[PDB]
Amino acid sequence: PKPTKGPRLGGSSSHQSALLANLATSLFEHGRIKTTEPKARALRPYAEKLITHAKKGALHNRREVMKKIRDKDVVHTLFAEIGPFYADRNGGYTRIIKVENRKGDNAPMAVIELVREK
Amino acid sequence: MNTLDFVDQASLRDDIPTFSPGDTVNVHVKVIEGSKERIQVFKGVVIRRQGGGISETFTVRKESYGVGVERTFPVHSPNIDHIDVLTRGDVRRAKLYYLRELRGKKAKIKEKR
Amino acid sequence: ARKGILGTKLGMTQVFDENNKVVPVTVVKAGPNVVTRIRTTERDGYSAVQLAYGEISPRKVIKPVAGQFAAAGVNPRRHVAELRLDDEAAVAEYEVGQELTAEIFSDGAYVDVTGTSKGKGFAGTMKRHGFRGQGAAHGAQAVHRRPGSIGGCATPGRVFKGTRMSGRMGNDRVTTQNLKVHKVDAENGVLLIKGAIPGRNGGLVVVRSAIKRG
Amino acid sequence: MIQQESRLKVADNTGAKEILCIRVLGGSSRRYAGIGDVIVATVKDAIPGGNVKRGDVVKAVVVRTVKERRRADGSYIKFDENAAVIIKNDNDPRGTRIFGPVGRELREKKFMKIVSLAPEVL
Amino acid sequence: AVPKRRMSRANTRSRRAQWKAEAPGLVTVSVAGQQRKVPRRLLKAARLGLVDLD
RNA sequence: GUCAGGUAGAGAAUACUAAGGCGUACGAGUGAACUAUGGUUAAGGAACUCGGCAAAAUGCCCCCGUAACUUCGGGAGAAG
RNA sequence: AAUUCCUUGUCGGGUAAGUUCCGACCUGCACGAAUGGCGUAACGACUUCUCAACUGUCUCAACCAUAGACUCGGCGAAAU
RNA sequence: ACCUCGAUGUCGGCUCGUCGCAUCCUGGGGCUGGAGCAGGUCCCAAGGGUUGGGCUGUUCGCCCAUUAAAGCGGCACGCGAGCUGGGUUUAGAACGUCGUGAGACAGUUCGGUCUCUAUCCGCCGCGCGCGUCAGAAGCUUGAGGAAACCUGUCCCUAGUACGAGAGGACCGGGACGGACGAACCUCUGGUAUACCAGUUGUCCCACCAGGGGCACGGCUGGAUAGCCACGUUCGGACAGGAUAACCGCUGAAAGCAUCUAAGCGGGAAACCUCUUCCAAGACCAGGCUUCUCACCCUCUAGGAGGGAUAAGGCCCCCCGCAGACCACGGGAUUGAUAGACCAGACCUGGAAGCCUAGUAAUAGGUGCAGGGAACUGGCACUAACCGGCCGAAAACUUAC
Ligand SMILES: CC[C@H]1OC(=O)[C@H](C)[C@@H](O[C@H]2C[C@@](C)(OC)[C@@H](O)[C@H](C)O2)[C@H](C)[C@@H](O[C@@H]2O[C@H](C)C[C@H](N(C)C)[C@H]2O)[C@](C)(O)C[C@@H](C)C(=O)[C@H](C)[C@@H](O)[C@]1(C)O
Repeated sequence: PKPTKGPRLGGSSSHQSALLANLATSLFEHGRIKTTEPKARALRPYAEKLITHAKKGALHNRREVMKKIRDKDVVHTLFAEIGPFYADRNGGYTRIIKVENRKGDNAPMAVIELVREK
Repeated sequence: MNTLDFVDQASLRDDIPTFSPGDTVNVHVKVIEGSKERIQVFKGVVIRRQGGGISETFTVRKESYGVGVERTFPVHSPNIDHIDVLTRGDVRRAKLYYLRELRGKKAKIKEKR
Repeated sequence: ARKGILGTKLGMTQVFDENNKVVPVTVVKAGPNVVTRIRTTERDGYSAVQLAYGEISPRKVIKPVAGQFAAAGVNPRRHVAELRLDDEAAVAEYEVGQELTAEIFSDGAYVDVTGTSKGKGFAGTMKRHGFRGQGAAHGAQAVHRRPGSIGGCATPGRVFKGTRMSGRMGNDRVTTQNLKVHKVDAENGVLLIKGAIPGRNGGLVVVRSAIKRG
Repeated sequence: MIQQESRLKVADNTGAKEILCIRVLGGSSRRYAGIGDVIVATVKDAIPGGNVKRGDVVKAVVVRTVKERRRADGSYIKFDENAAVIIKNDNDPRGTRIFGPVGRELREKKFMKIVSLAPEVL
Repeated sequence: AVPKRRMSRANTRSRRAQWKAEAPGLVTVSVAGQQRKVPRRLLKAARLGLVDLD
């Protein structure tokens, strides 16, 4: 997607890559994940790109997803449930819902879910 | 698509072969030295092709009298009358800057066919 | 006495002249401007023509502006800006509801293009005023981009106004003068103005006739 | 884009092999010398026997530049080396043979003798 | 540098008054048949049940 | 002070890893200047500066090949 | 004689301008060491200089990241 | 020897300035000791500019190459809570000279810690609050400010007054510049920490294939956007007014009268307009439009105190090339604001799988392939919400 304009989200570019990969894995696993709003914002394009690869169900797209997800179970979940589920939906596979901030740092929080209305 | 494509298409010209970096090509550049318009032929390897539409330029490099000369042209330049692709090149990248540090026979380029 | 037109900096590109010389031209959408109001010395104390530019939705436009445009007799437009003129015959030329097209300019006409420069944010003294940076090595302690000295000593005892310090730069009105209009695309309501004009692509600009090279 | 202390090869048969730019002529604080720009240099290397000796302060005109030079038609000329031709106050080359190509900037600047002697003026 | 004089009460308080909190803008949300006040930012989360209203 | 897995490696260097142990105790964000630590840099190439300070550079193995001078050991991994 | 205060001027070498320094001519009862002065290979994070290479040291600065700075939440000083 | 010894940090360089004129261009007078000319000496009128190196502790200087020129000074010999630390002046050491010695030396040398989070004023930028006589809203409008102001060659005039030559103009008219500044990113070039590719070591994804983590983004080759300069374009102006020196008046208070007297009229870069920018907090606050043209309650029914508000605006929300934290665009979808998706552009450079050829490394076809970002269009698929806060007149005096 468009790169992070400001300082990378994990304190480094490598940590941002790993953090987005883990957040995408968790989202594709549990449907919805609660995380700091900036992480949700950065993940939504990342996760939707992965879901697009899943929709383009092919071995090449499987490899393109596995070069970021690294979790075979979640990759299968993508290509067997989330690609078929979003076959008819053109974009906007994720939903960010702003929730209350944390008590320890007042960090803005958001729940990012997979869209299911169809 | 680009917002200024409706402006660029007017200046975009035909008669531009499908040359690619690594292709040996001779460009016929009009030179108007001394009120006389003549054609000077720059024959060399296309080592680069950057840009899009009207603003696209291609760089041609040739060794001449012991001095390597790169000469860049706009692809759709009206000062170029004809670009003739002599032989295609089987290079493995878009830009051939490495040809600057190479000289002699080591500056060979594989030809597709 | 001095033509002018509100437009939008569509972008920048290059064309070629009759001599095959490359002309870097900013492409500006000198779109239709509707004369909304005429400023007169009798009513306003100066001679100026108010132009309106750009399509806006009436829902977006507010009631004060909507009423001003109604009184003018024309549909509300996004931007409104005044063109100052020297004499009263200049405004006698204009009339409310008038259609101002890019053809008011001709190929080869020199124009002054006014626009709001790009926002450079809070800039340091090196970027903002061209301050010679201090040394990168040879002992320099954490002053590689700092201003240096600011004043004198006890005798001024203070820093003079206008001292070039670091602060927010850009986003200011800039009038680039004597820019040649390479071509006037009447079909697209566009001007190819040789060179650069201030501001980002899509920003409001005012292309007036060159005040110097009239 | 040649400046002070830049070393240029002599594209001329004057015996001088290399020169060090002392000054770029053209105006006070004139910073760079492109093709067709004149510089007073000093010969740092030279053929042991020849008209020009090592450590000679000479005038030369840059005939080839590594930095690509833009041209009116939007084209650019770039060379593999910075080369100057040693000239005299008549703006004519001190030597008789010019080696390697040269730019049309010499023709524009009226270095016509250099342009004529050059094997290829690009 | 170091403060040269003790700051007067007037100046200290004039500039200390700027350290103030901004009250959140609360909008009404109906959840479990009850009308609670939540920020419009959390309006959607409260409707979806993602806000802990205690 | 003791033990000293693997793969590269001469190696107990170094990189990555096994076992094992940790994420170490303010966080979240945010492309301001500026500072610090890293990175890259056209064309020049010490013109900087008290001073090549800093950086940059050379860097390993094998074949060759190695100067002035020398206390005959060296210099020497000369240099190339 | 090997003796460099040498200010030695003169001349050159080295730079376009070349310091350190290197040479001959130099310098008269000299001048300073019959043992305290000269040499001396090797060595040196010693002082000084010239080269090749290299480079953001500089022409002349630009951009990227990170830690600060900045914003929010918690805790919460200091010199004066 | 008047402040400072319960501390006012030195020389030089750097950085950043600011001011004076005691002039290194622009205007004149004299010399024309130029009879003349190119030139130059001298004396009267700050806007800009006034280079880079070597040797110098080097405050000074000299030298090299330029320049239109390489000005002189003040500002704590401006500037160390801005930098350096070469000089200088601690503590180590050597040499020279003095001293019996400890030691001394405006003697020669090497080495030798530059602290501080800015409270006030000041300055550079940003906001918040009030004003600005109703509550808003666009468009402004210059009182006052700031910025800028530099100057070269070459050509024509013209080989043109001297009229011996050598040499060689003023004044005007063109071309191309150097330095500086501004904007901008089409080109060129730099960068590129979610782009593409190659590749080393290692460990993983069971394995092969294909990938991933780490090693500076591991390294390397490219690299759109943005930001940039080394790039592109533009600017200094053209005119007007008032001003030293040069004059005009009929000629006097004064006689053939007289530059001129007292009076009155005309001729630089400096000054004021002109150009660019800020600007009504310009306390002396413009032509328009919007609601209204008071909705209700309470003490007084004076003067007030609160709600609701019409108008518009915040705050939230989606955002930006706008940003330290502000304001600008979109949005309560009556929507393309961002993301996604679909294309295009562009960058990489020929994906994976399969097949073929090679005992293999690998190569070829599938196939301008694959991957991907900033740009451009579409596309409401996701989020811009079934929402909260602010936000209207006391009137009186004076002509028609
Ligand atoms: C890092 C930490 C220390 O920083 C320094 O050492 C700096 C670098 C010294 O400068 C260093 C370097 C240098 C050159 O600095 C001026 C030098 O002169 C002094 C002697 O030592 C300072 C500032 C000295 O002052 C200067 O002393 C001079 C005698 C006069 C001067 N002023 C009154 C005129 C005065 O400010 C001085 C004596 O240390 C100040 C006293 C209060 C201290 O001892 C304090 C505790 C310091 O130790 C310190 C600040 O913590």
